[PDB]
Amino acid sequence: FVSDLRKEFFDVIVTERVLLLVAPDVDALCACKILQALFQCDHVQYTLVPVSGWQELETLFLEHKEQFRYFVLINCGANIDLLETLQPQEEAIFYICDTHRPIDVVNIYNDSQVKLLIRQDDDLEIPAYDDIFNEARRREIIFDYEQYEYHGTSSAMMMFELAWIMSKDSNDMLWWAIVGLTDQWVQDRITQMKYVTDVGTLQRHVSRHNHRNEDEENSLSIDCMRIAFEYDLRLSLYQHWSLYESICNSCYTSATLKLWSLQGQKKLQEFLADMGMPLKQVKQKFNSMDISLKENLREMLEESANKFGMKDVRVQTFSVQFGFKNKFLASDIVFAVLSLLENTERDEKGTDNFIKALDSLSRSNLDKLHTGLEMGKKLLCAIQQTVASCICTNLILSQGPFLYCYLMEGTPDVKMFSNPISLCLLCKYLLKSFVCSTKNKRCKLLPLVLAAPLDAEKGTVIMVGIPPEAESSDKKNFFGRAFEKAAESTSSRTLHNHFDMSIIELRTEDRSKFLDALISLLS
Amino acid sequence: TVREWVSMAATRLEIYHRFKNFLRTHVDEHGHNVFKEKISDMCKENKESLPVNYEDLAAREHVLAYFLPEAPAEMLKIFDEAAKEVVLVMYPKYDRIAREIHVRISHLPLVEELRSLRQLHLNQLIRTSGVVTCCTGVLPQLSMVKYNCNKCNFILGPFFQSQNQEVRPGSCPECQSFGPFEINMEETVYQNYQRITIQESPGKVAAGRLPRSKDAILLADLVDSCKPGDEIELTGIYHNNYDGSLNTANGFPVFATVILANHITKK
Ligand SMILES: [Zn+2]
Repeated sequence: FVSDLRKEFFDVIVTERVLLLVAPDVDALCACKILQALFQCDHVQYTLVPVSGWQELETLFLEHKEQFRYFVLINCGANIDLLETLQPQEEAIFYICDTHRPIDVVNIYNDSQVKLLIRQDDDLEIPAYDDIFNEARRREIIFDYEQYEYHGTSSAMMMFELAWIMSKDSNDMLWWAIVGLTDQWVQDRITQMKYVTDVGTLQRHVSRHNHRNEDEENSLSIDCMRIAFEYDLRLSLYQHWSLYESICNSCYTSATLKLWSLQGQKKLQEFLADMGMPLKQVKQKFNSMDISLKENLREMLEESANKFGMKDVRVQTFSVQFGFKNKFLASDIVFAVLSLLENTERDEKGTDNFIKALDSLSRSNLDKLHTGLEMGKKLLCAIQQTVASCICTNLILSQGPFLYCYLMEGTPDVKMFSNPISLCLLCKYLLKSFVCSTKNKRCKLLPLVLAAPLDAEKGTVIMVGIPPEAESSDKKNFFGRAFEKAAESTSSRTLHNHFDMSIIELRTEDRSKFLDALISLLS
Repeated sequence: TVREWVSMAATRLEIYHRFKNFLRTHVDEHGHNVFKEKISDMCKENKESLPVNYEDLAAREHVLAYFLPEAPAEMLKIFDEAAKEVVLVMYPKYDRIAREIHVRISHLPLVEELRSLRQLHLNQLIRTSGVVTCCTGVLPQLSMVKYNCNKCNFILGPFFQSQNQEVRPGSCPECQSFGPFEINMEETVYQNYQRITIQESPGKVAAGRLPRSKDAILLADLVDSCKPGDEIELTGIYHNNYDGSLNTANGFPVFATVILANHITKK
C-alpha cells in the first residue's frame, strides 16, 4: 500500500543496516541485482542471504532478529501473515516486494511493520476492512477472495521504477528489468495482454535511453551496452545450437507439428523443404551457417509456418550487444540462469548454486552464462524426451475431471524434475503437447496433476498441478486450496514448504486416498 | 533416322510439351497424381533423381515410348529439362538444394544378356543383368570446362565434355589465341565418376561357355549405388569406344565397348 518510494522506502534505510532476503527465481535475482546496484551507489550496508522456503525463512529471521532492524523481502512472504509467524517487534520494519496477488488480509491492514511495496494500481480486489475485521458473510468473502493464486507484476520493474525516480538508472538495470519480464513470460505466469503492455512500457524506456542520433551513435564506441527492440521468432536458444534441434526441441513447434510421432517428423521435413533450406545447413551450428540463408530467415519461416498451421511464431522481445562478438536475447539469459539455479550434478552446495546463478547475471562472468546455456540445452532435450515417452506409451489417465500422471523411478532423467521449476515446466509442456495430440473435446479443457519421486528413502513424492489450458487463460490456479482440503480430509502427511501452495510433498502411502478425495472434492 | 527426326526443333518442343503434360496429369488406378507424390518425396529428402516407369509412359504416350529406346540421349535430355521445370514450378526454392534433376527409366520391356550384344545394339537403351566384380573409387571428372584466353584475359564459355573424346577449345571473339588456353579451378564444373565391372551370373552362365564381362560407367547420383559381389539389373546406353591397344594386341582393328549406366536396381 506504500504510495511513495523516494521518501517512505529509500530515505528510511539509507543510514541503516538492511538485510535482503531473495527467493530463488530469475525475477527475484534481477530485482536483487538492481537493488544491490542502488545500494552500492548510495553507500548503504546490507547483508544478502538466500532463502528457499518458509522454514528456512523463519530460521534465518531468528538468526538475525537482533543484529538488524529493517528487513526487505523480495518475491516471498506476502500471501501469508508474516507478523503472526515471525512475531516481530515495534522497531522492526518489513518491506515486501512480491508478485503473489492473493495478499494476506492481515498484512494489508497494518501500519506497524508491514509496508507493502506492491503497486495498488494492479487488478486486485481488496475486501472491505469492516467485513473482515470488526459472520458467515466473512467466510463467503474469504472464499471468494482467496480462491486462486494468480501472479502479478514483476519485481524487477518496480526496482527499475525506483531507480528511475532517483535518476540513478543505467542500461544494466533496464536489461535486468527486461530479463525479469521475459522470465515471467517464459514461465507463463502473466497473460499475453499484460505482457504486451509491459513490453510497450519497457520499449518506451529503451527508446528513452538509446537516444540514437547521427554521428553521436557512430562515434560512440563499441563495448557499450545497446539494448534494442526486436520482433523475433518463438524458438529457444536458436542462435546457439542448430536450427533443426531448436525446432525439434521447442514447445510451440514440437506441440503444433506433433513431433513426437513419425507423421510429425514427415510434416517437419515437408516444412523444411517448403522453406527452401538444405538439410545440411539446417543441422549445422547457427554461427556457421551460410550468410545468404540467414538474410530473411524470419519472414520465410513465418510464411512457411503460416502454410503449415503455425500462426504465433513471432513474439516481441529485446536484445543486447556489448562488444564485437557478444550478443544475446532475453529468453537465452532466462534459460541459462534457470539452469544454473536448478542443477542436479551440482546438488552439492546449493547455496553455491544460488551464488553462481547470481554471478552469471554480471557482464564479467560470461563463462558461467555459457555453461548455463549448455545446461539449458540439455534440460530442453530431457523434457522433450520425457514428454514424448509419456504421450507415446499412454501414461496419462483421465482420472475424473483432472488428469493424473506419475513418473516412474526407472524413467531416465527423473532426478532433474525433483526441482520445482523443472517440474512446472515439464507439466506445462506435457499438457500442451497432450492437448495438441488428443482428439477428445472434453479432455482438451482439463487440468493436469503431475508427480515425481522426490525422495526414495522417506517415500515422499512431489506433486504439482496447473490450471486447464485455454486460448486466453487467466492463469488462475485453485490447486493449492483443493490440495489442502483433501489433505485435511484424508489426514494426510503433506508439506507446503515452497512459497507456491500449488506444489506440495506427499507420502507414497497417502497417495491413493488423497487422489480419490481430490476427485470427490473437484466433482 | 529417329535421331534426325527428334533433333527437329518443332519435334523437340512437341515432345517437351507431351512430357510436361504427362508429368502434370497422370492419375493412378485410384486417380491419385503419382508424380506429385514422387516429386514431394524427392525434394523432401534432398535428392536429384526422379524415377519414371516405362509402362505408364507407354500407356499415356506410345510415340515417345517408341522414340526413347532408339534415341536415348536427346530424349532423356528433354525429359530432364521438363522434369526440372515441373519441380521448379512445384517447389520454387529447390534451385538451392539441386541444380539438375535426372530421370531414371524403370521396367524397360526389353531384356538382354551380356553374351548376346552385337553391333546392332550400338547407341541404344539396353537392359542387362549380372554380378558386380570391381568398383573403383569416386574420382572427379570435368563436366563443363571454362577455357580462358591469355591474349585478352577473357574466359570462353562452357564446353561440354563426353566420355568418348577430349574436348578442344573454340574461337575467341577477335584475338585468336587458340594456343594459350588454360583451365581455372574456381569456375569449372565437375561431376562424380565411378567405373564398375559387371559379369555374367554364376547360375545363368552356360556350362560349356565361360563368364563374360562388360564395363559400366556411373556418374552423378549413381555413384556408390553398388558394391562388389552384388546382383544388379543395369539399364543404360550401349556405347562404342575406340581402343588402339586392343587393335595392336589382336593384330586387327577392334573397338572397346562400355555401357553408360542410367538406372541400377539391386535384386
Ligand atoms: Zn582472347
